[PDB]
Amino acid sequence: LHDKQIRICHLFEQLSSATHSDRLKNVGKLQPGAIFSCFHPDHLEEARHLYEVFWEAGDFNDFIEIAKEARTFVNEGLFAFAAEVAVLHRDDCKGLYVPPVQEIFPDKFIPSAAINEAFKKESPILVDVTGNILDPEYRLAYYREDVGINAHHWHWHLVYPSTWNPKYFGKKKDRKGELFYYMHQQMCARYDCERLSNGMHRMLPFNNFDEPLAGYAPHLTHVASGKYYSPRPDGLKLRDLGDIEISEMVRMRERILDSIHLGYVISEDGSHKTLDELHGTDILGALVESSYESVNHEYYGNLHNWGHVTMARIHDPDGRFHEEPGVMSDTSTSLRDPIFYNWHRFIDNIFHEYKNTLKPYDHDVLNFPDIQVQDVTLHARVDNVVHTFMREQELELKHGINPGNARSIKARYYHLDHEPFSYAVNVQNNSASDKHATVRIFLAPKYDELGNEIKADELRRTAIELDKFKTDLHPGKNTVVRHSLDSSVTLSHQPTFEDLLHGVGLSEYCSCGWPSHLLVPKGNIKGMEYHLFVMLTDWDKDKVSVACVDAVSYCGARDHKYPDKKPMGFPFDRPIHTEHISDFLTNNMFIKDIKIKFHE
Ligand SMILES: [Cl-]
Ligand SMILES: [Cu+2]
Ligand SMILES: [Cu+2]
Ligand code: NA
Repeated sequence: LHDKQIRICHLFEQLSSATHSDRLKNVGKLQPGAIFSCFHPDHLEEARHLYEVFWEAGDFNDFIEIAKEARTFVNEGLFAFAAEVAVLHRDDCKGLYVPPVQEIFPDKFIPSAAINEAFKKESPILVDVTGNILDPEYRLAYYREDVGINAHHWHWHLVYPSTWNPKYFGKKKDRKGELFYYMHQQMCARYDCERLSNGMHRMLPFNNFDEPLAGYAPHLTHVASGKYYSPRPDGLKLRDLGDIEISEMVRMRERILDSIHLGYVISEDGSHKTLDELHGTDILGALVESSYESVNHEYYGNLHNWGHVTMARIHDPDGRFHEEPGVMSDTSTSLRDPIFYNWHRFIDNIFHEYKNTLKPYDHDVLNFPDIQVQDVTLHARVDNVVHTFMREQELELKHGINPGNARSIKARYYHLDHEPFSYAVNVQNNSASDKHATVRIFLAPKYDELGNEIKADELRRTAIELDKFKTDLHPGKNTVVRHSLDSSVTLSHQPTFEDLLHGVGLSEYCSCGWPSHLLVPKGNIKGMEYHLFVMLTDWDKDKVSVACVDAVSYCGARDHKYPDKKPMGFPFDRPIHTEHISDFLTNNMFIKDIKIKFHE
C-alpha cells in the first residue's frame, strides 16, 4: 500500500512536462498546454471518457499502466481531473491519498511573479510572496486567493462530479444536488461574513445578464504553454459564444422559476414531477447545475455551468483572438474571481425561491422534549472571544515546476488563521433515560456594515456551519466539551508529496474539506459580534464503518448516505417568520454572543 501510494504520486509528478491503445481511442482531443475547463460540456466529456477507461482498467497495475500511457499525450489538467476521479472511486485505491493539487500545479496557486523569480533563481530557493492597492476588493484577496479554499473547491467537484452516472458506476452520490446547493450556499454565507468583517456591504446577485461585469486580473501563468489565465477588464457584458447564446440562459432561468412557482418539474417524457419537501432541493440542484441526473436537460438546460463558461470566455467570446479562458473555467482557480460570488448568490436565490415555498418549521420539528440547553461558553485565551491573525506558510514547487538541480523551491505566502478554542455546552436532560443528541453549531453576524441588526430571516443567508456531532446525554446535568480542531466541516490534514513518498502520509484519506485556518471569519480589530448558535436534536430521528467523514458536513461520507436526515443547513433553510432570532429559540437551542477580533 505504501508501494501503491508511491506509484500514484509518480502519476502526478511534473505533470506540466509529462507530454496508442484501442482503450485510449476517444481521448487526446484537447491539446496539452491548453487550460482545461471544469464546466464546458466538451472538456467534461473527454474527461469522462478518460476516467471511464481508468475505471474499467482490470486491476491496479493495469490502471497505472494505462494512466502512464494517457499522460504522455492527453491535456494535463484533464488527466489530473480523470486520475483523481479514478483514485477516489476504485476499490483497489482505497486508503490511497492523491497528492495536493497545489503541489501538482503550483502555478495555479502562486502569482506569475513568484513562479518567474523561482524559475529565474543546489541550495534551497525561497521566493517570498508591492504596489498601490487601488481596488477595494483587494481587501478580500486573503480570502479569495487562499490556497486551501481553492484546493477544497477542486476536490469537492471531484467527489461530486456533474457527469456522474449512477447506472455506470452502480453507485449513487446521495443528495448530490442538495449538497451542490448547500456547499455553494455556505461559500456565499462565508464570503459575505468576510465582506462585513472588512466593512463592506454584502454582495449583490448577478441576476441581470445585461449588466457590465467588474474586472479581475488573476496574474496566473500556465507554465505548460507559457499561456496565462486571461484577465477581464472592467466594463464588458456577457456575449454569445458559438456553443451558447445568453438568451438561451435567460430561457433556462425562466423555465426553472416557472416550475418552482408551479410546484412540479416536467420530465423528458412530459410527466409532472412534484418538488416535494423531501426531494425537491435535490431535484432542483441536479437541473440547475446541471448534472447527468437532471430530470430534463433539454428543457432546463445547464444554467450554472454555462455561467462559468460565458464568464470565463467574455474577453474572447468567439475565439478570434485565440486567448485562453479566465479563472472561472477551472474549479481550482474560480474562487479567486469576485464574480464567482455574484454568480453564486444569483444561483443561490433560485434555491432560496424554492425554500420560500415551504412552510416555516413548527415547534414540534424544532423541539427536543426534555433537553434544555442552559449555557454555552467559548473557551479561548479570552473566553467568548476568538483571535484571528495572518500567518506565513511555504509551498513546495519542485514536484510541479522543474527544479533542475535545486533541491527545493518554496514559495512563502500568508493566510488567515485563528487561535484554537473549545465549546462547553451545559445541557439539562430532564428525562429518566439517556438521550443521544446531534449538536449543530452555527455562527451568524449580528449587525451589518452600517450597524443595523440583521433580522432572523436574513441570518438564513449568512449563518455558517461550524460543527455537527453526536453526544450522549445522561439524566441530569451535562457539560459537552468540543474542540475546534475537531470540526465536522474542516479537513484536519493534507499530507504533502514528500509525506506520501516517505511514510509520513500516514480511515481519512480523502482531500475534500474546508481549510482549518478559515473555520471562522476574520472579524476586525475592534472585535466583531457574532451570534454563536447551538441546537441539539434527537439523534435517533437524525441518524441515517465510514471512511472520509473528517469534513462530513460539507463533503458527505465515502460510499455512504449523507449521515443526517435533516435538510442541509437545518434549522436555517426555511423562512423564519419572527423578526429577532432570540424569539425563534426553542429550549434545545441557545445563542451566546461572541466577538471575533483580528490582530494586525
Ligand atoms: Cl470554460
Ligand atoms: Cu463549486
Ligand atoms: Cu459555480
Ligand atoms: Na474535520
